[PDB]
Amino acid sequence: RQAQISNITAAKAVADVIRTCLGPKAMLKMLLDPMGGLVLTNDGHAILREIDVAHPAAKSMLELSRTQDEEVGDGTTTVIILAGEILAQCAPYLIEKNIHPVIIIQALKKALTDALEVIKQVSKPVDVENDAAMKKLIQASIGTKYVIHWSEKMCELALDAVKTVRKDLGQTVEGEPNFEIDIKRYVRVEKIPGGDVLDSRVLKGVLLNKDVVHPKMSRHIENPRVVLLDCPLEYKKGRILQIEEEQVQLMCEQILAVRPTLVITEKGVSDLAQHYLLKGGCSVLRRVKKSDNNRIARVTGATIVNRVEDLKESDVGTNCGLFKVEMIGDEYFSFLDKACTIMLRGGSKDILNEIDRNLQDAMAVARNVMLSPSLSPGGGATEMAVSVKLAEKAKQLEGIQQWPYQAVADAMECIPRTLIQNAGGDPIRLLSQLRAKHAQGNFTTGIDGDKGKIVDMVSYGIWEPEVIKQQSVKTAIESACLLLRVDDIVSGV
Amino acid sequence: KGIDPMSLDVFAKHNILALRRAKRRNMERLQLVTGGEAQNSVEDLSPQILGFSGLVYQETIGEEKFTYVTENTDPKSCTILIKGSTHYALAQTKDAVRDGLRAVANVLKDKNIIPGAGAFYIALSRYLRSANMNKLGAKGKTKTGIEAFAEALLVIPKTLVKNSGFDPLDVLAMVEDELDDAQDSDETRYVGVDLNIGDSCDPTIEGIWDSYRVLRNAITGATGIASNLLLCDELLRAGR
Amino acid sequence: LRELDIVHPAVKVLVMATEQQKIDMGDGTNLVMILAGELLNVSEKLISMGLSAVEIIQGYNMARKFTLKEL
Amino acid sequence: PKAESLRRDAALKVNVTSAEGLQSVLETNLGPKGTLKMLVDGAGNIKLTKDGKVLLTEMQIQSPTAVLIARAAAAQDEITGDGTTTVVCLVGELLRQAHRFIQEGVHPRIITDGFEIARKESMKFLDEFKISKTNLSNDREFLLQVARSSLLTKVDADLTEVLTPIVTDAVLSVYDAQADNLDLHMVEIMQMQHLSPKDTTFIKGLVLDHGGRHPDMPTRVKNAYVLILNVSLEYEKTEVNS
Repeated sequence: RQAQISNITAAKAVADVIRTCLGPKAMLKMLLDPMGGLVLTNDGHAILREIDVAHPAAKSMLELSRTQDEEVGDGTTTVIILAGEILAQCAPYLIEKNIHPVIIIQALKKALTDALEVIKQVSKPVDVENDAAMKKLIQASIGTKYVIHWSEKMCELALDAVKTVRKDLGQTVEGEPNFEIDIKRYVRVEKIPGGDVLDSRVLKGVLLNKDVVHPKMSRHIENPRVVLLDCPLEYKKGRILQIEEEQVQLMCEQILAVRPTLVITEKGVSDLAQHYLLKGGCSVLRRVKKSDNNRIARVTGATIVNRVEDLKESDVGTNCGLFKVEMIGDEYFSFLDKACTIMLRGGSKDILNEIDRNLQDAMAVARNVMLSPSLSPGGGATEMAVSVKLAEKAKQLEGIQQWPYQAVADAMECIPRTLIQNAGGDPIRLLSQLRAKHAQGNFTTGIDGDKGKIVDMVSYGIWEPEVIKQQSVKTAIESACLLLRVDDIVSGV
Repeated sequence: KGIDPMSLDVFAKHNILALRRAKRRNMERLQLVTGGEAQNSVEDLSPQILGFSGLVYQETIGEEKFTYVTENTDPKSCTILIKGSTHYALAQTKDAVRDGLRAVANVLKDKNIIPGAGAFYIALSRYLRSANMNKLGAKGKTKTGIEAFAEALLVIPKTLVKNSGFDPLDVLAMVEDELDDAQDSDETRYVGVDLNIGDSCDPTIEGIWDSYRVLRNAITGATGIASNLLLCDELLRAGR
Repeated sequence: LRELDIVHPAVKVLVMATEQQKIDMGDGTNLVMILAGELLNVSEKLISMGLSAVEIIQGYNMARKFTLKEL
Repeated sequence: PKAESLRRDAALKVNVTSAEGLQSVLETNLGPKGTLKMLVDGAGNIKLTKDGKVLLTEMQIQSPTAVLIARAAAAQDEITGDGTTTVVCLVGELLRQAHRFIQEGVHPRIITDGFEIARKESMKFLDEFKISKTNLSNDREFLLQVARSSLLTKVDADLTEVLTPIVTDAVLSVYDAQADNLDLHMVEIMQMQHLSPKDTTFIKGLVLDHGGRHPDMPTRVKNAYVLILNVSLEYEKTEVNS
C-alpha cells in the first residue's frame, strides 16, 4: 500500500500547483529557477515543463499534457485537475475503505460511457457552414490577445485554411470519415517577413523559397508544364570539354522532346545544363526537397520519375493556374497555385512568432467544431451539469460498483470549484446553489468568471466545442486507470 | 597625426597653434560643429573649405592643455565638462546631468506638464475618495480597492517630510484644510508641500514641475507590478 | 594613508579628501583630518537628541558661507 | 484523508514582507531632502547616486519577489527616465495597505480589480489636471525652475546655481526651430580631476583633450581659421625601401 499512496501524493502535488491556472482570472505563478531566474507566466504548459520531478507519476502527467495539446489548443489545466481529482476522491476508498483497484477501474469504464451520454444531451447544435457563427467560436482564443484587432481577418485565414483539407461525404458503404482534417502537414503555416496582416491571404498550393537559376524569366506562363525528376543533369562517370558539353546536352534533349515550359530538378543543377534549357523557354529550379515532391505531385500531377530517360508520356502540366517569379519581401518566390498554404505577413519577426502560436490555437477551436456540429456551455456549466446527472442514475447502481462511482460525481464539481476560489466568492454557498439549480432549472446555467455570481449563459454564451469536453473526460479516466494499475515501485536495471 | 618639433619653431613665429594625436571620433564631430569638410590632400585644398570660429584661448595647466573649438555660428552640438577633485564628485554629478537633460527635453517634446511636491498625489487621492461615493457604479467590494489605492498615494508627501524630520501628520492636516476652503470658493488653487518651511506652498509660484510622461507611466506601471505580487499563489523553489 | 589600505567607506571619504589637500597646496593635511573629524563628534549630540542628519548638513552649509565671508 | 484546509496565504505574506524591507531602504533617497546612498564593490569603487535603476544594477537580488520590482524600474528609465524610486515606493507601500484586507479574508483579485478601475478613473482626472505648455522659446525663464526639480534632488543644492545655466542652455541650444525634435547624443559629457566642483562651466562647442605643447603658442585668438587635414606634417618615410 506504500506505492499506492505515493501515486496519489505525486499526482496531487503536481496538479495542486496548476489549480489556480484555470480561467481568465487565473492567478499568476512564480517558479524560481536554480540559476536565479523566475517565470512570471501563468500558463500551465510552460510551468510544469521546467519543473524537474522524481516520482514517475508526475512524468505521466507531463506526457499527457503534450498529447492533449495536439488535439485541443486550450484547456490544458482542465484535464490535469479532472484527472487528478478522480484519484484524490478515490483515496479514502482505495486506502481507508480497502476497495480493490480493479473494482474502481471497472467502475470508471462504465462511468466513462454514461459521462459521454450526458454531454451529448446538454450539447446544442451549430451550423458549420455559417461564417458569422464561426467568428464567435474562435473568438474564445482571440480576445485578451494581440490578434483581437485583426480577428476579422484572422477568422478568414483560419476558416479558409481547413476548407481545402476537409472532405464532406457520407454513405453506408465506405462509412463516415467524420471530417478528418490534418493541420500538421497540410495546414502548416509559412511565415514571410514584411508586408501587412491585412494583405495575408490563403494560398491553395505549395510554396518554395528557392529562387530561379536565371535573373530574367517570364513572370507568367499561359500553360505551365511541370516535370518532376530525381537524377540531376550532369556529366556522368564511368577534347574533354567537348564530351562534357555534349553529354549534358543529350540528357537535356530527352526532356525537351515534349517541350516543357518548366523544369524541376530534385538535386543540384550544373551550370552546363542551365544554358541549354535557357533558350528552350523553361525555368529550372535546383535543389528541390524529396518530401516536397509528394505535395508538388498533388498540385501538379507529374509522375515521380527517377532516371531522366524514364520520364513517362503521361506527364502533363494540367491543373496549374499560373507561375509567378514575382518577388515579395526581397526574396524570390514561386507560385504553383486537398492542401493549401498559409502565407503570414507582419511588421517584424516578433509579430510573426506571436501570430504563429495564436493562429494554431485559433484553428484548433475551429477544427473541433468540424468533428461534429455540437457545442457545450463553458464556465463550469457542463462540468456541474454532468455531476447532477450522475447522482440520479445511482438508483440502479446498487452493488459494489456504486462506491467508486460516487468519486466521479464529486470530481466533476472540482472544475467549477477552482473558478470560484479564483473569483473570491464563497465556494460552499455557490456550489450548493449551483447543484440544486440543475435539479430544477435548465442545465445551461453556468458560472461567470468576471463576476462570480450564478447567471444564465444567454447573456454571455462562451460556447466551447464538445471535443474539449470529450477528450477531457476520456483522458481523465485513462489517466486515473493508469496510476491505479501500477501498485508497486521497483527501481534499478 | 604627429608633428615634428622642427616645424613647431616655424609655426610659433606665425602664432599658429599646432595639435596632434586626436581621437578619430572627435574628428567627425568637427565637421558638424564647424561645417568645414575634411581635406584629404593638400594639393586639393581650397579657401572655401576652411570654416570660421570664435574666441579661441588655451588654458594653461601643467598636466593637460585644452583647445576650444567653441563659439561657432551653427555648431548644433553642446558639451558639458564636469569638474571635481575626487572620484565620487564626478560620478554623482554625471547622474544629475543625464537625468537633468532628459527632464528638460521632455518639456519641449511633450507640451503637457505636471506640478510636483506631491501636488498630483494629494489631489488624486482626495478626488478618488469622494467620487466613489457619488458614482457607486462599480461594486460594493470594490470600495476596498479604491480606498486602499487612495491611501497608498499619501506615502509620497509623508516620505518627503519624514527625512526632513517634520511631523507627517501635522503637515497633512494643513493641506486637507486648504483643499476644503478652495473647493467651496469656486476657483482653481494648486496646493503643495513646502519642504524648507514646513507649511503648504503654491507649486506655480515655487516653480516645482514634473514631466507628464514621467507620472503617466508611474501610476500605471506601479499598478500592474504591485498587482502581480498579490496574484502569486505559491512560491516554488527548484534545485535547492 | 598611502601606505595603509583603506577599506571602510566612511574612512575613504577622509582619505580622498586628504589627497585633495595634497594638490594645490602643501599644508593642511592634519587640518582637514582633525576639523572634519570633530564635526562628526559634535554632531553626536544632535543625533541622540533626535535631530535628523538632513537638517544637520543644511546647518553647516549656512555656517560655511558665513565663515568663508568673514575670513 | 489527504488534506485540504487552507491556501495558507503564507507565500503572499513573505512577498509583502520582502517588499517592505526594500522600500524602507530606498525611501531614504526620495526628494531633495533625502539621503545619498553609497555602494562599495570591494575593490574600492564608490558610486553616489539617488537613482533607483543605477543602484539596483550594482546589487544582486536573491529573493524572487524584489526581482520583478528591479526589472520594472528598468523599463521606467527607458521610457519615463525619472522617478524610478517613486515607482518602487508605490509598489511596496500598496502591499502594506492591502495587508490589512488580506487578513480579513478579502480575495486578492478584487483588490487588484479595484486598482485597474481606479487607474482608469485616474487617467480621466489626469487629462483635466495636466497643463499644456507652449513651445515658444520665451519659456527659458520658466524652464529654470523646472530644471531645478532634477538638480536639487541629486546634490546638496550648493552646486545647483552653478549647474542651472549649464543644463538649461544645453537643451535649448540644440533645439531646432519651428517645433522640431532634439538630439541628446549631440551633448557631450566629460570629466576631469584636480579641480573644484564650483568651477564647472558651460561649453558651447566641442573641447579637445590633448593640446599642443610649446611656450610660444598664442594664449588667446579672437578669430581663427579652421582646417581639417589628414596629411601628416611630421617626418615621413619613403614609400619604397631605400
